[PDB]
Amino acid sequence: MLQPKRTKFRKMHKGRNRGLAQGTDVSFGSFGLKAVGRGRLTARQIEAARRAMTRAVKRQGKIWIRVFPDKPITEKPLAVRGKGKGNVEYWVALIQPGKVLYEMDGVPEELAREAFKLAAAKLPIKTTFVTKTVM
Amino acid sequence: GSTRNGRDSEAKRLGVKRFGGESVLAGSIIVRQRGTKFHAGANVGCGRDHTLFAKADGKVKFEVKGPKNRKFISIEAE
Amino acid sequence: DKKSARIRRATRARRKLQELGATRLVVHRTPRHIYAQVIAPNGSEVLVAASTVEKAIAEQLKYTGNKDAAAAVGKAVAERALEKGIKDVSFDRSGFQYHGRVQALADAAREAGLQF
Amino acid sequence: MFTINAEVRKEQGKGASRRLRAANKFPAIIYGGKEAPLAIELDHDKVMNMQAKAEFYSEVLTIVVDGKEIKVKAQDVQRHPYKPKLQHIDFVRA
Amino acid sequence: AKTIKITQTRSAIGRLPKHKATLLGLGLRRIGHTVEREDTPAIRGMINAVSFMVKVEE
RNA sequence: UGCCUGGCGGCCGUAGCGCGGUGGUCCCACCUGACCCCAUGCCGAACUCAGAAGUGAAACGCCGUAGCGCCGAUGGUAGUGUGGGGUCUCCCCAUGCGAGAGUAGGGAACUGCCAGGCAU
RNA sequence: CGCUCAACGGAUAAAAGGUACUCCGGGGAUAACAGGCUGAUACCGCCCAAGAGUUCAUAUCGACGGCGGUGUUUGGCACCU
RNA sequence: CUCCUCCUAAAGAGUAACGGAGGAGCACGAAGGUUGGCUAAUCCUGGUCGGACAUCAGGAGGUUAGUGCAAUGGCAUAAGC
RNA sequence: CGUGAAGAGGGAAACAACCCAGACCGCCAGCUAAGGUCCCAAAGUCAUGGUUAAGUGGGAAACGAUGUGGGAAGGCCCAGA
Ligand SMILES: [K+]
Ligand SMILES: [K+]
Ligand SMILES: [K+]
Ligand SMILES: [K+]
Ligand SMILES: [K+]
Ligand SMILES: [K+]
Ligand SMILES: [K+]
Ligand SMILES: [K+]
Ligand SMILES: [K+]
Ligand SMILES: [K+]
Ligand SMILES: [K+]
Ligand SMILES: [K+]
Ligand SMILES: [K+]
Ligand SMILES: [K+]
Ligand SMILES: [Mg+2]
Ligand SMILES: [Mg+2]
Ligand SMILES: [Mg+2]
Ligand SMILES: [Mg+2]
Ligand SMILES: [Mg+2]
Ligand SMILES: [Mg+2]
Ligand SMILES: [Mg+2]
Ligand SMILES: [Mg+2]
Ligand SMILES: [Mg+2]
Ligand SMILES: [Mg+2]
Ligand SMILES: [Mg+2]
Ligand SMILES: [Mg+2]
Ligand SMILES: [Mg+2]
Ligand SMILES: [Mg+2]
Ligand SMILES: [Mg+2]
Ligand SMILES: [Mg+2]
Ligand SMILES: [Mg+2]
Ligand SMILES: [Mg+2]
Ligand SMILES: [Mg+2]
Ligand SMILES: [Mg+2]
Ligand SMILES: [Mg+2]
Ligand SMILES: [Mg+2]
Ligand SMILES: [Mg+2]
Ligand SMILES: [Mg+2]
Ligand SMILES: [Mg+2]
Ligand SMILES: [Mg+2]
Ligand SMILES: [Mg+2]
Ligand SMILES: [Mg+2]
Ligand SMILES: [Mg+2]
Ligand SMILES: [Mg+2]
Ligand SMILES: [Mg+2]
Ligand SMILES: [Mg+2]
Ligand SMILES: [Mg+2]
Ligand SMILES: [Mg+2]
Ligand SMILES: [Mg+2]
Ligand SMILES: [Mg+2]
Ligand SMILES: [Mg+2]
Ligand SMILES: [Mg+2]
Ligand SMILES: [Mg+2]
Ligand SMILES: [Mg+2]
Repeated sequence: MLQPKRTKFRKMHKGRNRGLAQGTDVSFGSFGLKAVGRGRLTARQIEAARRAMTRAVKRQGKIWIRVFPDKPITEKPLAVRGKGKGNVEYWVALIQPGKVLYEMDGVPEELAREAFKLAAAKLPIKTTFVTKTVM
Repeated sequence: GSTRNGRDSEAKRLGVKRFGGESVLAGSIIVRQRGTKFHAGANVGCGRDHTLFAKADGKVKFEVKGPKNRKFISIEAE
Repeated sequence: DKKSARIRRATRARRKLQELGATRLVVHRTPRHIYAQVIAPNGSEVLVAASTVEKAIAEQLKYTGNKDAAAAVGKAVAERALEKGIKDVSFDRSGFQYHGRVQALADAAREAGLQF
Repeated sequence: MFTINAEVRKEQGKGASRRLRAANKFPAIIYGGKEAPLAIELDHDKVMNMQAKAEFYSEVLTIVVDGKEIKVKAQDVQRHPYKPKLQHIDFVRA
Repeated sequence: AKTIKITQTRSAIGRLPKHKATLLGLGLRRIGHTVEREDTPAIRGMINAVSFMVKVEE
């Protein structure tokens, strides 16, 4: 479960999530899982997908996670009415279309495709399989 | 529960009062600022709170001058 | 660096003089020579000048790098300025202490007629 | 052996470029040397099939525009953020 | 010199204040009203500002 | 008229660093002494004074050189004023404005006043 | 010159409570019931398939996570009275 | 509950919430005026006691220091010593 | 910023606040806006080229599937795919 070791501030404005992603190329491995949709990825989701991927490849090759959950999300407890911002409960990464979420190397393409499909089944956002390009 | 926040200070109405090319009388405030984001040029004074004000009648002129690319305000005599 | 230190020393007074729009009497001192210039308020035009590297001044001096030479240069620059009809300047010690040769030059210029 | 047929662009900017890509072409630029840059339109399907070969980015290509042949090298490519499509290509005169 | 005809084609209800002011500067009073104006860059700019609700006869 | 040097400016990295070379007649610098004018919270290191044996070593100036800094299009992309639309958390169309980053490329500053030295 | 007049434009120099024994003028400008909007929570479906099941993921359960439906619990709001 | 600084605040000013974060209710006859002078942190190397860290010397570095006390805007011509 | 409030008329079945549009009075004249033209109910059972077979149109997601239309490539193939 990824989460910043420390932060300047405990709570963050909701903000919005417009635009296209930066970091749209396979930069470290040979294969990638890329977001086609827009949304939030919780640390639990990132880790559930990481587990699925890693077990699919039998801990062979190498795996990079290109996104990090650095945005804290607060909630108000049940049966509370104002009275200040709620408590931080989990952490998310904001995802825009085109964002490469994970990369893989050191395995055959068919196995990478299978592992990535198993991983995408854990995620709330539509994704697509990509490969490294020379330019 | 309750919050430990909830405080603020009154707005200080700083900023540029007379923009480039405006005709002003001597004494007119040109900019209110904390410290010297803008610096005093010809016919301009810098007060104790770093307010820049006209020392002569004329037209406001902004420029960038010197080795540090600093911003100066002067008054062109009209 | 000695030169950079002296330039830093001189900058505040020079900026004040420019802001005041004064006509400067700028002095430059070296171990061997002393120089004086009268500079217009724009800072880029020289009205009169005098130094110990001029033959007409250096030929009358035993040594060009002492208080007597400084006084001669001060008197000469003041006389040339008065001939041009200036009469009103501000002294610019250029980061040198107001002392010794620099002071002797200034005193000679004052005696010869420059008002500062 | 790579040959690409191109047209000179008669309209530039965001609206014209989006209309090109909606008509299944895409814009590109040729620059370098002492000649002025040339803004061209390319057929997306043909060029997208060609650039799948790794030699597209290492060989000396020939662009035929208005009959004249220009020798170029692919210099930069802007891809669609998530579709398998091309937005733009820089070509440098060889 | 040269003049152009400008007609208001849509209502002014609920338009931006700057747009209503531009219709005032063109002298247009109601849907279907046509006015004749000198052809100058300033007039052309006013037409450009409200081009969605006026039509020009050259 | 040209070359070299000093002072004061304009300008404020295309102008700054690095690396290599080079200059002492003059100028500049280091330099030589200090009882003295003056000075060290100790020290003539610095400041100051009196000088001119030595050296361009350092510093400085000049020349060369892209390893950097710096500058930098064209095209596309992002955003966006107004009007319209959709599957409306976000977008698209017409029109106008149009980056940032990156690419090609540029690039080892330019210049005014006064003074001095040399050649002429 | 004298005020933590700090409830800081400072009712007085000077001030705490109870009322289920209660009372008046008002408010659905504002709570408690029921309706409404919502659906976090609740409940019911589904997707992926780690595994359990001697072997065997899918007879039967389904971990880590994902997507919905209902209006159905605990709540939020304060729109009707 | 008054006052100050930042953000929210939509590149002039202003702008709400029992929104997100911190401070004040002083100090100083020098810590004020002016004239003259000066320039930081941190690290490396060598050096009695002396060590991770004292003072000394040189180098790198270039304000990463400093500012009577929050934070922001400033500050080398220093507003810092 | 716009409208309601304090604004009627036409449209959105019905629907202050949406879309069109600002009612001085009269007319058994005409042209338009939004929205519409088979009958209720005013106006095209209009023209041309396509798509859908679900009454989809006329309520919804991850996800599933030889539904069906279009386009650019690829593998094998009369030496028999
Ligand atoms: K350079
Ligand atoms: K009060
Ligand atoms: K009582
Ligand atoms: K009782
Ligand atoms: K629900
Ligand atoms: K619901
Ligand atoms: K279901
Ligand atoms: K089985
Ligand atoms: K009641
Ligand atoms: K602001
Ligand atoms: K003092
Ligand atoms: K109205
Ligand atoms: K139906
Ligand atoms: K079939
Ligand atoms: Mg925003
Ligand atoms: Mg972003
Ligand atoms: Mg403030
Ligand atoms: Mg546009
Ligand atoms: Mg309207
Ligand atoms: Mg000495
Ligand atoms: Mg040397
Ligand atoms: Mg451009
Ligand atoms: Mg640019
Ligand atoms: Mg150089
Ligand atoms: Mg009060
Ligand atoms: Mg009782
Ligand atoms: Mg009662
Ligand atoms: Mg009532
Ligand atoms: Mg109510
Ligand atoms: Mg209840
Ligand atoms: Mg209730
Ligand atoms: Mg099952
Ligand atoms: Mg479960
Ligand atoms: Mg119910
Ligand atoms: Mg309820
Ligand atoms: Mg309310
Ligand atoms: Mg009711
Ligand atoms: Mg009712
Ligand atoms: Mg503002
Ligand atoms: Mg604004
Ligand atoms: Mg207001
Ligand atoms: Mg208000
Ligand atoms: Mg507030
Ligand atoms: Mg407090
Ligand atoms: Mg001082
Ligand atoms: Mg009322
Ligand atoms: Mg109405
Ligand atoms: Mg109506
Ligand atoms: Mg309806
Ligand atoms: Mg009706
Ligand atoms: Mg009609
Ligand atoms: Mg009919
Ligand atoms: Mg028909
Ligand atoms: Mg239906």
